[PDB]
Amino acid sequence: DCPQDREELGRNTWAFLHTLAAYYPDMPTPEQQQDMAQFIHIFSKFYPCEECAEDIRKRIDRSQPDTSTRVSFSQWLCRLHNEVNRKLGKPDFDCSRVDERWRDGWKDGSC
Amino acid sequence: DCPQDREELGRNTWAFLHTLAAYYPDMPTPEQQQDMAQFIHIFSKFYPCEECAEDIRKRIDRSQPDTSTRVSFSQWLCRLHNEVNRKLGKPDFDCSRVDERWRDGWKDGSC
Ligand SMILES: Cc1cc2nc3c(=O)[nH]c(=O)nc-3n(C[C@H](O)[C@H](O)[C@H](O)COP(=O)(O)OP(=O)(O)OC[C@H]3O[C@@H](n4cnc5c(N)ncnc54)[C@H](O)[C@@H]3O)c2cc1C
Ligand SMILES: Cc1cc2nc3c(=O)[nH]c(=O)nc-3n(C[C@H](O)[C@H](O)[C@H](O)COP(=O)(O)OP(=O)(O)OC[C@H]3O[C@@H](n4cnc5c(N)ncnc54)[C@H](O)[C@@H]3O)c2cc1C
Ligand SMILES: [Cl-]
Ligand SMILES: [Cl-]
Ligand SMILES: [Cl-]
Ligand SMILES: [Cl-]
Ligand SMILES: [Cl-]
Ligand SMILES: [Cl-]
Ligand SMILES: [Cl-]
Repeated sequence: DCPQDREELGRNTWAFLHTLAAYYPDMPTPEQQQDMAQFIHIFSKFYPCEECAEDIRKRIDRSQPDTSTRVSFSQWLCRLHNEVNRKLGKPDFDCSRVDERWRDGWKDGSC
Repeated sequence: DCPQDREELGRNTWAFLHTLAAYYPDMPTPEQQQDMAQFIHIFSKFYPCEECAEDIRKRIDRSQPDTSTRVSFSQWLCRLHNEVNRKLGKPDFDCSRVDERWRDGWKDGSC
């Protein structure tokens, strides 16, 4: 029950974000497409990451969040997460398995 | 390595939000204040737990977040979380310990 260090807050935040995207509507209205985009932009301005190698502010303004659909948003967030993985020497996550991981459970039934 | 259940998603999101508030500026600009207000508003529309989001939307529309300062916002978020605690039968968190819990660590160097 101590303050989150970078690693712990990261783990909290990916879990929240990927779950957010997993339950985002398959067919979002324009207003929802715009709320989610805006949400991700505001997130980029406030996420605590002092002296982080990933400049997420700049990253979110260059490769803008694609909030057209659940799968678009899901895949965009997965690519973002993989950019952070690369800088940190963590292996690439296979983005095609994003639903198994965060919504449905691995096909092997272990969830 | 499996999808978040309601309890897991919850633990991660609070950690993320209290930490977000803990690193919010002491004297934020009018634009930061408005951004954070909007962030929370959109959050309440999209939080993946359906029952949970309808619940917090109605609590947030009742008392909008005070994003005036790190203190106001952190405390506001503490009070919001204590409402969910009460509904769920969990103990009250002493909001005077919030800075210690999510920012500075316990005054006794326990962290
Ligand atoms: C926006 C953001 C920026 C960050 N920037 C930095 C930084 O610059 N420097 C730094 O040191 N730390 C940064 N962090 C924290 C860091 O990314 C990790 O969270 C932390 O290092 C813990 O790593 P981990 O090995 O526990 O797994 P995490 O990266 O936290 O991943 C947790 C789980 O998500 C799943 N996962 C992994 N990759 C993907 C993917 N591509 N798509 C979907 N699911 C995936 C895996 O199952 C993994 O176990 C950042 C975190 C966030 C949210
Ligand atoms: C916005 C939101 C709405 C939710 N709505 C529901 C719902 O309607 N129904 C439901 O069943 N679950 C809901 N949840 C999930 C639920 O609140 C808990 O997260 C979950 O039950 C796990 O609780 P926990 O005992 O592990 O501790 P959590 O409540 O998840 O808290 C995690 C840690 O935060 C610290 N903490 C506790 N209270 C405070 C506080 N008030 N201020 C600062 N720090 C604190 C404590 O150290 C605690 O160990 C919601 C979660 C969120 C984020
Ligand atoms: Cl509009
Ligand atoms: Cl809107
Ligand atoms: Cl922005
Ligand atoms: Cl901006
Ligand atoms: Cl910006
Ligand atoms: Cl911008
Ligand atoms: Cl977890």
